[PDB]
Amino acid sequence: RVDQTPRSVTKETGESLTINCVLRDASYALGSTCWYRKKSGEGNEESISKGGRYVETVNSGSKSFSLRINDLTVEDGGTYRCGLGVAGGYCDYALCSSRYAECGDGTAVTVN
Amino acid sequence: KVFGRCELAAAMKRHGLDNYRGYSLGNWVCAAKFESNFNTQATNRNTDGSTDYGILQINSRWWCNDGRTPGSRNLCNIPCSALLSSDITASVNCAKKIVSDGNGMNAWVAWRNRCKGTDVQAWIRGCRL
Ligand SMILES: [Cl-]
Repeated sequence: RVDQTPRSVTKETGESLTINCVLRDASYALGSTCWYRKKSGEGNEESISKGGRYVETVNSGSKSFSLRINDLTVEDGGTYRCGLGVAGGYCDYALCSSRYAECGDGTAVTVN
Repeated sequence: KVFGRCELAAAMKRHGLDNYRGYSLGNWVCAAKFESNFNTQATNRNTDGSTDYGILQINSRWWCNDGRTPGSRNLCNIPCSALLSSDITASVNCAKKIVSDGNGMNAWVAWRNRCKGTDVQAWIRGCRL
């Protein structure tokens, strides 16, 4: 199971957001990790490229993976989801409904 | 081919599955029992329009190309037909790729349902290995 927090959050423009995910109830090591965003009013979910303003922290011992998003604006409002990758780092939102990966329950972000 | 249990355990062992990614050989044989009933030709359509192929019921949306599944990614870089051979090599090598990332042997739901948390050594007992 992947526990994703917070479920919902409101931020001011210019703040940063950190989302935390932890893989629990698993006897296997944490593999590759994936992050997805669906912008408010958009309907297409998309993978996030890690790097630059998007900073991932992985801890193998605790099986924790977190994402920091720097310098928020209204354009960042929407829903964010973390999950497990497959095949050595392949990410696709449809993995979240598959038998091959698990995903967090999502973070609904509002930016003032 | 419909394999015998010990026949399959032997083939899986020579193919290097014992303790692969920490999963003892019994896991793999038990997985095949509940996924394909030991039938290399098992071919099961899913409601999303993908298909599961072969002894380990590997799905055409992600892992192989069957020519009929939109959103297909062919992550094992094989035709789905290779997964239906009486030779389990392509299935094993795909399963080894699968299991080395993601959710381990949870990739096989029948493993979760019938194998995880059992005495999997039962599946190789009585076999000359
Ligand atoms: Cl935060």
